[PDB]
Amino acid sequence: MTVVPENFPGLDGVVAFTTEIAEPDKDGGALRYRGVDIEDLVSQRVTFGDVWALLVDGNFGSGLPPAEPFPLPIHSGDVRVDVQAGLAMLAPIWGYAPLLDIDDATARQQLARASVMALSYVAQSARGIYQPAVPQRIIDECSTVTAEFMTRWQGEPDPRHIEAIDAYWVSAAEHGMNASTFTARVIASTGADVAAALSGAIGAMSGPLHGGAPARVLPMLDEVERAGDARSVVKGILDRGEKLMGFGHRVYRAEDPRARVLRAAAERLGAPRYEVAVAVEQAALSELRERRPDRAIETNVEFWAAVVLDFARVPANMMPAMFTCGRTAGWCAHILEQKRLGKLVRPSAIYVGPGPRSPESVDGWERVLTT
Amino acid sequence: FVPGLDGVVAFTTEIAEPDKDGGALRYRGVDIEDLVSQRVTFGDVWALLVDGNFGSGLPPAEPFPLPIHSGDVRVDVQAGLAMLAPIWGYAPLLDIDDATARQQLARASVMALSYVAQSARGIYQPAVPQRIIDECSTVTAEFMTRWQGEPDPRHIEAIDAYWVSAAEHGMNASTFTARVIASTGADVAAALSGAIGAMSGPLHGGAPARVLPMLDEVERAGDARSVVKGILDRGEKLMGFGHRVYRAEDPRARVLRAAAERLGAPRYEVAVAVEQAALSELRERRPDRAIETNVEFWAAVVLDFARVPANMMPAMFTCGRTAGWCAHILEQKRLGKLVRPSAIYVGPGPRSPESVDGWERVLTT
Repeated sequence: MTVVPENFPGLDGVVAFTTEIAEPDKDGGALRYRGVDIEDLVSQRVTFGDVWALLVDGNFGSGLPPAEPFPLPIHSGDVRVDVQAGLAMLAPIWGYAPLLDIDDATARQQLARASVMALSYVAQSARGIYQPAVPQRIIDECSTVTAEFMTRWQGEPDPRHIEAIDAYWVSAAEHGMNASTFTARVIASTGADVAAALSGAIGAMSGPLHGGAPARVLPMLDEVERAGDARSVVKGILDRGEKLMGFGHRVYRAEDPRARVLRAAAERLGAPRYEVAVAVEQAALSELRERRPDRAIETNVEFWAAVVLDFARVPANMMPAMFTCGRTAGWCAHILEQKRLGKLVRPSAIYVGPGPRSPESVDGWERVLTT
Repeated sequence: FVPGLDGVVAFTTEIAEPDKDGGALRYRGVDIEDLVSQRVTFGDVWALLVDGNFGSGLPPAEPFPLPIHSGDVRVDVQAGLAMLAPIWGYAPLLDIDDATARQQLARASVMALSYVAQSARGIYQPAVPQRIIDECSTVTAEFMTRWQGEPDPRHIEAIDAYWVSAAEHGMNASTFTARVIASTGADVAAALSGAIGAMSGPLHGGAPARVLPMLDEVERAGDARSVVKGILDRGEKLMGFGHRVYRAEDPRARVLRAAAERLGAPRYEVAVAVEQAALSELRERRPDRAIETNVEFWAAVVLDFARVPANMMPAMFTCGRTAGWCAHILEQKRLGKLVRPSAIYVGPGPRSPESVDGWERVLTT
């Protein structure tokens, strides 16, 4: 009794795990997957299926396989809901046992099998029920998992658009301990099947406060494109008391490395929005830093994620699903690490509510009808 | 450093207090013994935990035939609840008010119970007509009528007593998962769906269906004392007994055992004999640690009394736990703080991609 807190809500700063998966070296200004810099993987054109194996296994040589033909069973109108409920439904039909009752090779195989199915579900969900499915023979001639995704969704995709997705998916594959990765590790720590953990991680990812979803910079980029001057549009947005999307406080020590590789991809692949995007980035950084010289302002990677995704004909409402597709690498790597660690994540809570009390001394007891 | 957040305090709740040292469980200060003794139905205990007071219990479920038929009752509700958001227009928690979130939690809760009853009834049987479900006066009787059509009134009191005892039990992994998702601002249907996922884990606690083979051995053997010896002699774990949770007896097992006797469960006497035989064995072979009966033992007897099969008991546990989940989700919204821990890198240092094992088997696009 008389339990009392002392200048203590949440787990901010509390270390819950140690990991060998990746290091978001924010003070050093670099992001590394198993010690491999994110800039060397994107610039040397390593496909997402191979980076998936690198994050999960710790080394190359066992990338993602082609997804088996499984037409999407859920058409809810929300791509997130379609993949969240769909992945949870894989366990009974595929005979997924709990994590406690399977070895590591089976869990790694079940994670790889579910990750490619999530990519297929997102491709089918975005194509919509108002379109006949892409034939399997056309999907089969694709050589990479990223090209398989674009073919299942678009049918005849531009190879430049496939190259753009590989740049984004790799750069968004894993970025430390967030709410969606924490949810995946907590569910997996109970010994549940890997399908339940990925399903719960998608639900946590849909939260607006999770962060990382591509920014709403397309309408602003539409104004500068036809108005001409980027400095006048950005200045007009701030002078009218509006918010600049895609720019704010710093995440890394300086420029975000994921933002540098996405901008480099937009230029290398010849994105029609690139020249306007650079002018908007230069004007936004200059105007925001000039107005508040004592505050750090950097370009969010969501700014260039929106440009790269829109270049690949990705609609704005589908961009959050594109983020979930890439994050399956980090979620799967963290689920396997939690399986080997083998300990339930269970925090505690201090009770500060009412003390012992009879039922009759509670508000609305007269409303209660006893059996 | 020790991983697992063991002992780390994450929140300060006013919902319920599992008094471990005192051996009591209270919902907003009200003992579960009084709620079960005075026959408070589950729909009212839901209101007590979520709102903090009686008055606005759970309403009858709207007609919504289950769209998911996966063969697992847990998967049917985990997927079913997540699909409620687009059809019902569930906005993110960040963009709705408190009274709307409370109604959204109450709406999805009675829908989760409706989904379990339909899933357990199975697709190979015609649905119970709505006019029969409309005859019930409590939510618990509504669940059994939609599931069994003509349920035994004693089985309704058994489920009603079990659901009250399992409604809330502090910061467990399933309740922690619901708060973590809700802290991101996601809709209440996604927080409940994720909580069911962490719920199906075997290392979460509450696996009552696993004790059934032991009770079946005693039925044909005749002497439970020698059967408990046989399980321990072969080296496998004894089901439903072991480590102490509260100071001594679990309050939920105390309530469930009393409910099994008063309602005249046919398998009560064998369960009491198995409980006596199992307690004396583990206390004799390991006399240096405190041994108590786990709640999953008497929870299985009570659930088996109400004709709940083995592959449905986990879904019955999520049904009652919706009260605790919704109460903590609503508390998490008012808190308005994103919960996330940190991790330390202990992996390899900066290296080139060509130095990684298997770079020869990678094709550059």
